[PDB]
Amino acid sequence: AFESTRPEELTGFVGKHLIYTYDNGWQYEMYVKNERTIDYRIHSGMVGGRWVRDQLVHIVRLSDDVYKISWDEPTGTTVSVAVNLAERRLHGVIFFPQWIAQDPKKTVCFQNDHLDEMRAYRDAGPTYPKLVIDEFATITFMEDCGADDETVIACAPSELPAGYAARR
Amino acid sequence: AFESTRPEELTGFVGKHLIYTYDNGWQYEMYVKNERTIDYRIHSGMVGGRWVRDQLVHIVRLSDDVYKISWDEPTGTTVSVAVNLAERRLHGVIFFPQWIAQDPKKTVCFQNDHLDEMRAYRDAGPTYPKLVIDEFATITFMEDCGADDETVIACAPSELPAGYAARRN
Repeated sequence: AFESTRPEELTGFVGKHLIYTYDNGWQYEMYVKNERTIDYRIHSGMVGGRWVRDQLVHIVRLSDDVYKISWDEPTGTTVSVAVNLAERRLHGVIFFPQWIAQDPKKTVCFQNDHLDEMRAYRDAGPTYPKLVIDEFATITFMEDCGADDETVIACAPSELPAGYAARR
Repeated sequence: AFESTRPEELTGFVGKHLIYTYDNGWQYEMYVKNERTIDYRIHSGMVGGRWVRDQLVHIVRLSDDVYKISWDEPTGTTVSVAVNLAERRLHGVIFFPQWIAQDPKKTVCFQNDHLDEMRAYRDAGPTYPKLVIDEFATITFMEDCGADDETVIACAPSELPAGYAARRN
């Protein structure tokens, strides 16, 4: 299932830590913690406040500058993000189950402490139709944190020093 | 909902007609019929024989050479493909509902005439866990057909001329 994960091709991407704003104004943050894991933190928008550690992902190199990260969430949401490092442009597609569209705050938590809850909501549904969000984003801040730094994304967006998400 | 669709960014991509084989051996064919539509045709693998016309998609430029196409299916499957035109490689992530993993032939049809059926199977489930296929592919044949050519994908894969899907460039 992770056959396509090729660490040797990902050395320019693993370790990246990006803050970005989608064209709809939602502000997101992702840390590429290793070849198969991300942490992420949502700052604003429909699910602002939600954050997630140790999400297993599929990370591939598309070109020298472009990388893709795709994953399935315990809520039922599926995601594929691409990043163009050179252009500092991200694109995401997010397929939300209908239950999230109807009541998105249900997912606004530190997910890792609410896994059973998320699975229950997922299982109760409804699932369909999906709310599909497909948007470009500007990468406003990007840094290289190296792999397996557990401090990059370790608290809620409300617990960060002033101006954190507004940098660059 | 199609705000990300930017025709000026897609002029090198619209009209492309690709035949490709995933690293697991499954052979797929896609036609980028316009800025928001594909037709596709599966030749082999878990759902070989399936074909689809007029699938609404989100097509975006990632670079000069790399484009992305993403979409939701009436089966519950969600898809995102990226094509690297220069390297003649494709990458797909496909998130199949569990019901498809268990009985994939249920989806082998001209889907456009079986929308209610696909949605029924989708609604009955199971949905979870998803069977996630994340795989590279080699693009074996690529040509420019221009937009809105209704003849490119207009029959089942069984009805094509003998070596059609094996042609290369």
